[PDB]
Amino acid sequence: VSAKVLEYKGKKLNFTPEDPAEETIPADELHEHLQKPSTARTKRLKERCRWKHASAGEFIEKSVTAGIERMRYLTEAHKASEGKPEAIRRALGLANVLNKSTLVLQEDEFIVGYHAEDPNMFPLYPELSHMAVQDYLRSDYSPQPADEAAAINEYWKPHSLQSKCQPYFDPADLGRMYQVSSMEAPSFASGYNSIVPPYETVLEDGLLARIKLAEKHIAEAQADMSTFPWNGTKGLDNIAKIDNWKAMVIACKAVISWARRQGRLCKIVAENFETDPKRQAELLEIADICQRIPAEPCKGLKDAMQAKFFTFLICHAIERYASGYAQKEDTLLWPYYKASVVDKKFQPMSHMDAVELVEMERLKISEHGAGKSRAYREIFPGSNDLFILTVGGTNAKGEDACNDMTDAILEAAKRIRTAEPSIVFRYSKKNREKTLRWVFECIRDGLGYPSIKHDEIGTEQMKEYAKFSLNGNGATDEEAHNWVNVLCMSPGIHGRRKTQKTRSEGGGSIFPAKLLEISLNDGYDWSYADMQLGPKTGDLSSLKSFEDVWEAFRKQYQYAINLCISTKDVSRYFEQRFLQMPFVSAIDDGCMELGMDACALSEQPNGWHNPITTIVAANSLVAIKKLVFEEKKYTLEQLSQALKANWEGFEEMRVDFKRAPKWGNDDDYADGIITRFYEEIIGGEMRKITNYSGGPVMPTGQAGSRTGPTPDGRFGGEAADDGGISPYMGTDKKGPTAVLRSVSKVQKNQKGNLLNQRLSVPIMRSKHGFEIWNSYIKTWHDLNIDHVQFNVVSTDEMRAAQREPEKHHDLIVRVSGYSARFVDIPTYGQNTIIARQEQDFSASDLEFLNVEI
Amino acid sequence: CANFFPVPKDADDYEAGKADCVREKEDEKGKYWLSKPIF
Ligand SMILES: O=C(O)/C=C/C(=O)O
Repeated sequence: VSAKVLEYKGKKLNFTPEDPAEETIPADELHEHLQKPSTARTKRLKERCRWKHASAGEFIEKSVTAGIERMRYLTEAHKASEGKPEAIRRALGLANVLNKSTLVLQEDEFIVGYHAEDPNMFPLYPELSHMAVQDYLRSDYSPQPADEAAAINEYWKPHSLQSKCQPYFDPADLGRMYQVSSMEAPSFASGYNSIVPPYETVLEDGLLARIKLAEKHIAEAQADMSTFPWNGTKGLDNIAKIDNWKAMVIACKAVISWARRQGRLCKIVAENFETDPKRQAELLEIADICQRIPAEPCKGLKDAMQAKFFTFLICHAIERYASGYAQKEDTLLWPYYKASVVDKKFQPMSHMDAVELVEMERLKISEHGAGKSRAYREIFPGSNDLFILTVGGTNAKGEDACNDMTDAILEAAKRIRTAEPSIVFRYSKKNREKTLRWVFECIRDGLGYPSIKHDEIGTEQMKEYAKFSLNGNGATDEEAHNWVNVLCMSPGIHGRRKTQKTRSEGGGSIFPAKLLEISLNDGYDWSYADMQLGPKTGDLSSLKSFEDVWEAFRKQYQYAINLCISTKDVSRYFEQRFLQMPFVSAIDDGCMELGMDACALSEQPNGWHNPITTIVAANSLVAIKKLVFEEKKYTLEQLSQALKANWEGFEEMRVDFKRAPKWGNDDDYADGIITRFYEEIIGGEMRKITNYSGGPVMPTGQAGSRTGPTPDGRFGGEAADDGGISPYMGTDKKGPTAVLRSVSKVQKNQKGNLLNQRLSVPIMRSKHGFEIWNSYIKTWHDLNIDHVQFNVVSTDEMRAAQREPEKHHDLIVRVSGYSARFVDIPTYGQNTIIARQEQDFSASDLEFLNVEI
Repeated sequence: CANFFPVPKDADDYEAGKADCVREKEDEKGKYWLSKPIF
């Protein structure tokens, strides 16, 4: 149902595929002929990949289950370390885990390492959420022995972060949050988390150097305490500093020992087990890498990749759980790519060798068993975890940051075709065409990534937050260009310093759609939770004029958002006191300089919260204002009765509300209300909150089934919200450019807003594909829109994938904020993807984008 | 399948009598090796 031909500027455009071989391949199985692993090795590694993704509450691979070794050795260390400073205890816990852990080496892999005792397993985190561990104990994936695991969880229960935080909130308030209806549950209750590791420090300095810095600081602090005359008001400050630095040393020494023991495993296998001489030599190379790295600075690309993977394991899995894969990978790896491929000074490599190495990275990430809670698996069907890396953008001078490492990263993604890790590309007008073409190759292949973030919008955002630095050491104007997405949508500093260390700083969701429901029912959530979800802001009779609805919502929003942030800052309070991260601290230049824990020191504020299903609440208010207080065709009681009846009757009434002006149609009346709602209520009331780091808290819109019937013409539990600031599914009816004009109207008090858009297959895969896409991106950027990501996949192939799943394994599509294999998503999710409007481009659309052919 | 490899006395993790217990395993995916610290 998409155009194959278009007349534009007196030129007839033939939307025929570039490669003539594509005309031969059936359209309903196109994406099964796109993968092309750079080597036989990476082809084997994909075929035998130990996938860790799950859907409908169970892992797709049968051997996937929880490990116990992390739980066991963390418990052992904690019992033994009683009485000692908590930072040192935490370091000792890490050290014991790393010292005693069974290590893993697999065939064919070059990047080595793992975070549990068995390559099919994932570790658990009793020190975080007792409830999360309890869930796994009551599942088919319980750590074994079950009795020991149960005893471990009971031991940790009063020590857990969850138990630390809960007493400082009304149990009724937490009960409301735990319903996950109007508010996402606080991170301390689920154990969910994120982090931006200071990789640059590890790769540049090595861990031995960090140990010597810490030991030097210890000596200086001890000397200060011994200096006459003693000053009790200043001298005691050295205690917490010394504690932190000693903990840094313990942590770093253990990571080095762990890495070297991993290298010893490679050497042992090469000399006693492996029979292939080619693999033997390779294992010995890897052994040497592990011996030097990360103890020493990296010298080449192989060093850097192994360092980065080791560091990822510690920061995201072993020291603590953290979702994500935040990093500026091209900029981070570039000096080591330069050493290896360009100058060939150390670990000489070809560009294709670099491509293969990135392929192997993507596969290792694909094998990474994530010990996130079961509840946070269900939200993302077909995925193992959210891994989002960032490339592109600009350097400190505002010049193009794109390079050949960027291209190697992008080609590897196009070749190996794995759902994870996803990629964010920071788009600037400065970005070279050579790299943009690689970006387009991935997108045109239907991968759903790279997702495009506005470079300037993120950079300015870093400058704005930097103003609120509590120690006046926020990001400089130059450092402001050094930013990555933390998870899906939110910008944050990357580098040796000032990076975000916890989801407590920013992250977490709130749901304006539900808050609108309970506004029209005295704070009572009848549709889902069946309880009092918010304040008794008055009955239906009290609500007079559209402002009362507009003002009752604010009261609900204020109550909800206040809990959303305070629960995060209370978590922060206890994270730095009982969940110290001395490894992360050791590799942060600020933490090392000041002798502070990673969660204590916060030089760059980055507070945010995610308003989700804002569009649904927005379109609902437009239909309320128009059809109740400006036409009086219906009363509040008639609407409320209809909503509670899920419009069993009132079918003409629902259509009347459905036909009301929507978002993403360049409709002046509809956009007028939604623009103010985004900037006055969603952002305005939220900005009034100051978080732990002394900065304001600003909204990050991104991504419904728990939302009851809303005046925007939605049936009960209808999950068809595209996400973020993107138009509701089937609401947009004036094309892509009209959608693009609506979104641009939101400019104030926002930190970010996700935009899903589906583009036509024949256009994108034609020779004209790149020109139109590049012009679209050009226009999107100049409209100052924060974000956009694309879906390039035909309905026919998805339908065929539903009928014969075993013939469409390599089909990858984009859902909310991540990509997944289509055959791994339940039918209901699949039908939701199909329902998304595939935007076609007319002559009028192309003229608006200022395209040229 | 349990092989013991005494930790070298110059290793960072060396202790008296410590060894790496290295076992080879293979399932439906492929081959791998496990190294567990023992005494
Ligand atoms: O942590 C979150 O909830 C979201 C993060 C992001 O969108 O970057």
